Amino acid sequence: PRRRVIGQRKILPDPKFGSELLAKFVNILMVDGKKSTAESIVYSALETLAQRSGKSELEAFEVALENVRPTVEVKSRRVGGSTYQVPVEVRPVRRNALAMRWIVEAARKRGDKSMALRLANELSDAAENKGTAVKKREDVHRMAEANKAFA
Amino acid sequence: IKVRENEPFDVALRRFKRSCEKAGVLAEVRRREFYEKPTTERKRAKASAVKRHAKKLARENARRT
Amino acid sequence: RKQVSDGVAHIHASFNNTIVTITDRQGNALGWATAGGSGFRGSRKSTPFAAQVAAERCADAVKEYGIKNLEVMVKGPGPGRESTIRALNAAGFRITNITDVTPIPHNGCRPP
Amino acid sequence: FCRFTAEGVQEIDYKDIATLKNYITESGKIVPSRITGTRAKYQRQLARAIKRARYLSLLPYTDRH
RNA sequence: GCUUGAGUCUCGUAGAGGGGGGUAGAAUUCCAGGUGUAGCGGUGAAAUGCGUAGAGAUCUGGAGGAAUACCGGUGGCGAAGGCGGCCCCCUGGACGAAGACUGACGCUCAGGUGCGAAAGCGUGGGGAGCAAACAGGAUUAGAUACCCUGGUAGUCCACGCCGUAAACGAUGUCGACUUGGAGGUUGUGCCCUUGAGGCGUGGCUUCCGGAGCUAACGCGUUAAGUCGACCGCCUGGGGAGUACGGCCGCAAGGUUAAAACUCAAAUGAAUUGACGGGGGCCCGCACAAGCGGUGGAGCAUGUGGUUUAAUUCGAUGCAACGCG
Repeated sequence: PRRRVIGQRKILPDPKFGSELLAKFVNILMVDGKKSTAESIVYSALETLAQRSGKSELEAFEVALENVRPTVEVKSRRVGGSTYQVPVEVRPVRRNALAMRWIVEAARKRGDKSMALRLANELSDAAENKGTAVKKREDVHRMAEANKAFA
Repeated sequence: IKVRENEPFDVALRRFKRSCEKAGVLAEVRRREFYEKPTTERKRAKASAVKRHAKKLARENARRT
Repeated sequence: RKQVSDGVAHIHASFNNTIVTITDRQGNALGWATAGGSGFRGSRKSTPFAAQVAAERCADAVKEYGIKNLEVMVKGPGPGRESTIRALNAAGFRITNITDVTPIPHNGCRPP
Repeated sequence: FCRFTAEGVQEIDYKDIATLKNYITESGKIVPSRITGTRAKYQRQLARAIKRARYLSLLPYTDRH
């Protein structure tokens, strides 16, 4: 807020093998608060991803996120006059959460059969970085590299 | 105005310009001679300077610090 | 194209425009480009990035002449005069010296 | 405070350009009296000697020629 | 007759003091020449205007023109207005040390005389950049204004006219006395220059404050304190610093200067609320990021308005509209 310097809260780890980042991926999937359905969809999508790729559940999801991981992002910081976008490096806690948000936002569209199949197909397309969330990343990168001279 | 800043430089470092010429005599003559107001702003600037000097001469107080 | 060895990059920075124009030692120009031909129609003309892209589009279309190093001759007031010369560094040129070749009036009157 | 003209008998002349060069900068401009002493009588005589040496091309007006 | 008033001479000091004659440095403009390209110009944004004839711009050469960024300082000079490279000539005024001379020649001034910011007027010239008036383009319900692009008088030299300014430290000129501090500037005496210092005496000037004064703010040893000499102005506001008359001026106009009529107010610095498209600091999902809605469709409810003989009454900008 304005003065409050409170930090992030400590969420519960996932009831599968211990990884808090995929628990945050469970947390940002969640329509209508339905956490149990979100955990079932994440679990089934990680099994159908580890089956089609041959990797584990913690390392196929590891290299699915660095292809949707943005480098810098733009935000409006005007200083006395004209309003221009400012490219800046994002903090990693915001970075990986926004990348998972991009994965889920790409998973909301492109409806093949069901939500677990959509999430597995989005992670499979982010494996060889030709899907939709990597296009969101390349669009955020196109917002930079030409408006980069303002610093 | 003139500097060489020899070959292992990779940067301008032209601090001699802004000390003398670059702004203080440049963005004052593009408009508004004013015909009097240089004398008025010189009066106001030296008044502010002598009041700041008289305040710094009397700045020694308690001040709770 | 004459295969000239060096040149002199005269830069005119103003509140109007920021040109970069490269002549030889004897003072006939070898190719140049404007900050207005480089895009930015209208309000973004008086930005230093317009001077940067003017120096960028001056850096090319002169490779037939083959200029290695250059002298920098700034001229005029304005928001430029300091940001475009770094565009003369990243584009593959060697700066010799930065000078100015203009006097003030030798008895002249300036309005508002 | 360390002026060479305050105890400086045989007042500052235009011919001796070795000591007269120390009161101009690199761009030929006159060094102010707010930096190097040079009380106002000897400062005005110094400015006269500077510009009468600039007239005789003993010291440059500037490096813009 | 005398000298402490005033004045003159001797030795010097500082100054943008004035007048005349010349020489020179941080860049928009015009012309010519080489170059080479797609737009230039401003604003919150936009256009007029300039441009493929090749613009704004690139270097060189030339042309003229009224003027001094740095030094530069509530720093200095001049009675005031005002005056700011430098060189040459003329010339005034101010101040300091030891003296020498006249002996009240001294202060103020109605009338009168001279100087007098800028704007303007007349003649002979210059005209580069701006710039009233004027044109075009933007904003607005309207804009003949604030904004922009051009542009004439003028801003400018020689000689006159006009004599007006918020010509204001709003404080008339001269003399005397009156605690003080911090300074700036300019001389001089003395001390060991024994080391960029120390102790005093004169002029001008800035700020703060003692007594005192003032309606207050504030002035405060250059007083608005206490006095003495003289000149000018006022008896409420509007009318009105207007009209008539006299004088000056080529004109614009200026000086002097009423009356009739209306009102019981006008005004004066200062304090407290309000406000500033005034700042500094702080706060609230107030703004930034994000989520879900309204306004696009249909149903429940209320209001405005219409009709009726009634469509009971109140609330009716946030602070009324699923309210009573």
